[PDB]
Amino acid sequence: MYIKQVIIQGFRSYRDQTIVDPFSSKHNVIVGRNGSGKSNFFYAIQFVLSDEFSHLRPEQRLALLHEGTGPRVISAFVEIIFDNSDNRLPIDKEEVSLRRVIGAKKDQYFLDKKMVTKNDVMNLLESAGFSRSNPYYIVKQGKINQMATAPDSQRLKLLREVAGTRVYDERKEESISLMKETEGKREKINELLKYIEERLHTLEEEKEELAQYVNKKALDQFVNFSEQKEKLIKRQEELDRGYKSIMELMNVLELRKYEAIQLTFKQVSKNFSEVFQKLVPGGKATLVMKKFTGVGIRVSFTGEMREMQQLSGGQKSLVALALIFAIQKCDPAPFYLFDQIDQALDAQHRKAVSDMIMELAVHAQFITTTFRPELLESADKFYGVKFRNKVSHIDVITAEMAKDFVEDDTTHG
Amino acid sequence: AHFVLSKRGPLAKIWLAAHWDKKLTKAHVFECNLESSVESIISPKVKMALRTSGHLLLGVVRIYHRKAKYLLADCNEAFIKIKMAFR
Repeated sequence: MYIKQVIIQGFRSYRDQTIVDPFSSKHNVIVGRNGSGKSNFFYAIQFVLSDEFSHLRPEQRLALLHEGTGPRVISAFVEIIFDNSDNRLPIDKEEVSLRRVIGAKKDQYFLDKKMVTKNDVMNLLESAGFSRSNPYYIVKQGKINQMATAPDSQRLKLLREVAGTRVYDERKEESISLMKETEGKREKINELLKYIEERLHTLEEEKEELAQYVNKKALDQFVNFSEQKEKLIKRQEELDRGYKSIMELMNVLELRKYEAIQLTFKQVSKNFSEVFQKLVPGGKATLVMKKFTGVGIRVSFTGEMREMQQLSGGQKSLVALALIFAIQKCDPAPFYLFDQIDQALDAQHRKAVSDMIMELAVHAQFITTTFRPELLESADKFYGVKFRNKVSHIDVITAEMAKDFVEDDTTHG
Repeated sequence: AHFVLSKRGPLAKIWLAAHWDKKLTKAHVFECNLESSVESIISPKVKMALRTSGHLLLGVVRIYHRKAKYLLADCNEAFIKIKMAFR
């Protein structure tokens, strides 16, 4: 499962029908002048796939329409076409298309041209592994800083939720509510089997009263009704077995609640050390559990580790990013969107992040932007955004155009 | 630890019940064996994350609720059929 193609129309700067050339299953990198509409390109994808765009007030919906110049736009859509070869989307198609259309008072999703609800789209992506509990299928500078400058309690809340504490408690509560509702259906079921048994007793003894010598149909089908009743019983017994299996399951899940969470934390921390040592060769990083109350970071770019508070600029950014990478490697995803995650990094550290994407892109798709040429080295296919008449366009370029453009562009930092 | 198997395996229909039960059919619900489903959750090949077990729990309970729904419907229809055959 990866993003095979994107089509945008009327969305922010993308006034005209922009049929983006189909992405490589590996690393796609987008370059272009500052303010030419690159971040708009990621917003268009997040508009379809990201849950933070799922609820849009009518004023928010309208602010996504193109208001660039002439005939002010009244409708927009974005379409993701997924490759579904590994059948990760529960849809028996090789290609799945997901379009969201907005207008003055329209906000409609379409799955292979058929209308579906927002919950459908959420459940569709949840069952493909895209957890609303994981905020890092898209990474921007906003997220890296939010991580780097977060209270240790916030780090804890985030890792708890990714481990699944909120999901679990929510599914546990909905399950209970379902069990008790089912518990009423089981009683009504046993009532009806008692009533049926009643009539089988009435029937049998009218049947006997006539043999010494009520429609004949009931008497004709007496053995049929008795056979049917046992088929119902066997299914009723299947429910009783299932009730017992559920009780065990609920009990066992509750009893492994913490060692589950503790195993997700031990994994993220183990990954945080591995990710960082690979980005800063000859460095040491690790998570720390506090007063639980919080989760902190300790790191040494050198044997004496300092904290996140007293850390440099483009080092706090690199460490935070290294943590995000660790959580990602711990709850992986088929494709990733990086909007200028190399922005605050030294040339050396951008080169290391580039080297990491090189290997990751062997097993997941990446769609990234940058204004610095390190990440261009790890790329497989190149796109340039051009902006003229307040209208964004996007076109495939060669690697040399991408490297040349990035080198002597002056528009960024 | 989180997305085990890409599904179409043993817990496949459970995972589907947990997310998009719209696409879960009466044939699925009937042929789902709740006790071997629970068995492969309480002791899987790889330990699975609290998030994954939480979904699957709802998967199992949702299929179980649909079995009851059908059994109830069928019992009401069998009881009506007998009352009708009397007349």
